[PDB]
Amino acid sequence: REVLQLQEEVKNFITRENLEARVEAALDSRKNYNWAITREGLVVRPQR
Amino acid sequence: AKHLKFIARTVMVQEGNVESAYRTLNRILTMDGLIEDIKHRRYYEKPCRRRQRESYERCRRIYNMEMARKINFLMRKNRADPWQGC
Amino acid sequence: ATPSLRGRLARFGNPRKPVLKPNKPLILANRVGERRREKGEATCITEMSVMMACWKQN
Amino acid sequence: RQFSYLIENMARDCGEYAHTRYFRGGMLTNARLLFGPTVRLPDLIIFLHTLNNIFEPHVAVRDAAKMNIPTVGI
Amino acid sequence: KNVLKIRRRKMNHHKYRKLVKKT
Amino acid sequence: TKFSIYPPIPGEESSLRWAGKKFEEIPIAHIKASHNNTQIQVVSASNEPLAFASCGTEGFRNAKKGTGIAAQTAGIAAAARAKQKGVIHIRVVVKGLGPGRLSAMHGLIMGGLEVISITDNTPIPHXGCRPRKARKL
Amino acid sequence: SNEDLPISMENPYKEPLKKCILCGKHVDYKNVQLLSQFVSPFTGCIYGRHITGLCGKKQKEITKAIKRAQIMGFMPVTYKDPAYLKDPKVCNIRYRE
Amino acid sequence: YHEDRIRAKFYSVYGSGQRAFDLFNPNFKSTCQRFVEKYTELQKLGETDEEKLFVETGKALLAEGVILRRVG
Amino acid sequence: PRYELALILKAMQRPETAATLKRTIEALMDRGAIVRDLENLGERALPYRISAHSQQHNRGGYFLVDFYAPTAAVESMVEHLSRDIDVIRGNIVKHPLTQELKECEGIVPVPLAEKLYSTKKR
RNA sequence: AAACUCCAGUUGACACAAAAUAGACUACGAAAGUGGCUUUAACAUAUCUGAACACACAAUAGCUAAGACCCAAACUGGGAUUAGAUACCCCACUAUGCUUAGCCCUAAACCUCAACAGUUAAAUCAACAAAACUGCUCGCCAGAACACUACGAGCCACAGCUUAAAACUCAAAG
Ligand code: FES
Repeated sequence: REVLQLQEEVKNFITRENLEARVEAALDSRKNYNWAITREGLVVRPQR
Repeated sequence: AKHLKFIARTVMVQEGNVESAYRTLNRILTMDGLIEDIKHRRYYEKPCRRRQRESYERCRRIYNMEMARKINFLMRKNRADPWQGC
Repeated sequence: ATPSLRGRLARFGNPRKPVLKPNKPLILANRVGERRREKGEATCITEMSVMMACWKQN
Repeated sequence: RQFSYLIENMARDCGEYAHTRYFRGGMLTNARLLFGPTVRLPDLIIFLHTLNNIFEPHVAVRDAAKMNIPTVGI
Repeated sequence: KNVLKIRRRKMNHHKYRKLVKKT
Repeated sequence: TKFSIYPPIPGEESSLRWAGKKFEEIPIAHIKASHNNTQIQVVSASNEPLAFASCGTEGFRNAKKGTGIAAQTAGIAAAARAKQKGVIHIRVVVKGLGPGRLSAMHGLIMGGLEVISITDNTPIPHXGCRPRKARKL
Repeated sequence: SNEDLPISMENPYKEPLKKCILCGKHVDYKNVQLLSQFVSPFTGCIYGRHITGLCGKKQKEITKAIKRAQIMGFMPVTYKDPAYLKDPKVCNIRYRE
Repeated sequence: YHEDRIRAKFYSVYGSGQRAFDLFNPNFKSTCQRFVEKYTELQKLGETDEEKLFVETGKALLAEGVILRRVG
Repeated sequence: PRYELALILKAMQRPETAATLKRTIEALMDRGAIVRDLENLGERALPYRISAHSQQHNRGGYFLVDFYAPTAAVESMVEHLSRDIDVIRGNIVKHPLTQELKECEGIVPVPLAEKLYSTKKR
């Protein structure tokens, strides 16, 4: 199952073909790793 | 410092109450350990001395927290004696 | 809570080095410390300086 | 101390004796000096509570054994 | 424990080191 | 509104003006409270010296400098010179745990200045240079 | 023998074991918001577990992540980022009382 | 006692009802043991499933007229 | 194995960031790396002033490069980023998603330690 | 006091030094030791014990070169104190602490409590300390002081280390 899962992911890896394309696409996104937590243990993610 | 100024260890003065602000500042510095650290950093405390002091303070916290817990546990029994006379 | 006392002192069962080295047995006493009197400090030094400054001017 | 009155009353009613108070040292092992040379000591001691007020055995439990007085105890 | 037995070796050693230095 | 003890964030918009000036623009009073001395320097928000006074400049010498009364007069002397240059509201930045840490602040307000904020800047190495050896007292 | 004797069971009234707030949640050095929750607003000092209320595992993880995030240019060191002074308070520490 | 498992479950689902325990009466029965008895009696029939049995018991005690709160 | 490049760039304009990002991604590939993804964490103000390559930086663009490379490629890529004057700071770490978090059972409060001293009357 | 006054105070730029908080945690290592971040490599033995005729290690301090220089600092010089002060206090500055490459092989290297396998039953149990013990093995001890000494021997150690006595003396030492 791992190799199966791995085989699917490789289709989206950055190769030299999809390099500039992926660099332009990446310059438009903004992934956030910030989330807060509460005293009851509930993840509070900033809305936008 | 490379950091921004007037952010760390900064307290705002309310209604010109300087005494109360400096007091809250002192508390923050003390509650975080800064005051005691600055005082111990005046002279070099050798590693043998540092370990003797940390052990002493940690033996002290245990005893102090265990006595405080026994005082708080027995505080209920300080009430008036119910069988006064016998 | 209270800090743990498990495997902190040098005992036969304890394999590791002692963490704590108490001078006196960690055993509660039946008394508590006497209230220590607060050390005194000079007082009215501000009002004194105000008065002493006017003397110098006048 | 919650039952000192009850136990003192009960002892009077059955014509017997009660010591529900602070037990002075030597009441049993030093009775001929604390009471008089011809005093008669109890032949039986009934403990309704066997611990003193610091949660330790009443001294009389040991002193009864030293004086060879049987004891009943809760 | 006192250090009365250390102090004997302490002086012995001190005198010996001074003696070696002199000679 | 709840009075906030946290200083105004520079970038963020704020309504707190003390003499029409934003928090960023208020001059700063730097206090160096040493074990044997106290030094006060008032600077503009752009780091322009305005007034300076220390316990030594007020005539105190040797151990008399290491007092609260000597630190207070320096606060009064610095306040007198700072008010001549147009200073009213000051931010205070204290450095050290000397005897004249609070007395100097007293001298400043006793001299007519108004403290809007207190900041501590005592240097704490994280770990740095090894301090001198202990005294055998 | 008799059927009314105590059955050798395990305690059915046993309460679920207390887990810390961060139990099962990946602590990441990039998540400065979470990390900032556990440091002093005034000195940026990391709080001990008696304040954070964390377990041994997650106190270490938070500690290690803060030290990494700070030196990699993600988290300030001498204070708590002024942007996070409004996050849910989760630490058992009071400066005014 | 085996009844303790049922008592625990009832306390977890419903908790101590408004009914105030009267420990002075030697024959006092609480709503918990009332619940338990029903549960135990229905087990005598031959039901070996807790899920189905619990749903029945909870409603069989409501047929007798009980005050229960399942969410808290 | 799997790594992550925490890449702080020099808060440039799109042509220059795209140029810089492309350099970095190729230099990884040039050393035997299989680049998995590129993430943009956005241009923030730096937590503190970073001095790099004779410049004082206050802002910078934050990026992440998820990639696989041979263990020997780490030292070579680390040194490469040292000489890029558009990188404010670059650190390579083991990917945080590679590690699997063990299931935790719960805080167990510590009972007071016992039998530390003999039960003799002192 | 001497000292500094090319000095102090804000601000900016700037380590080959040392590693607040976390740590009220008690983990790693054979011990020594190890608490800033990252990465690579990596933490012996599927019975146990076991080398003072062996090997590999071993804090601090030292030694041999070659570098580094913020601070701390034996020595030394001033200031002070004192009857004296070759100290304690102040200032200054060096070897030294750091790196590299070799040595040296010592500590209250002590948690003065050996490894392995077990037992809380008995009679626990001189005192104190960190409760009393069993099996098994190795290593050590046999009044004090002479003596961390002398001789001999080995050692990159030449004021060194490791092994290590005797004579005279005592009726105690502990
Ligand atoms: S209780 Fe599970 S991670 Fe702390």
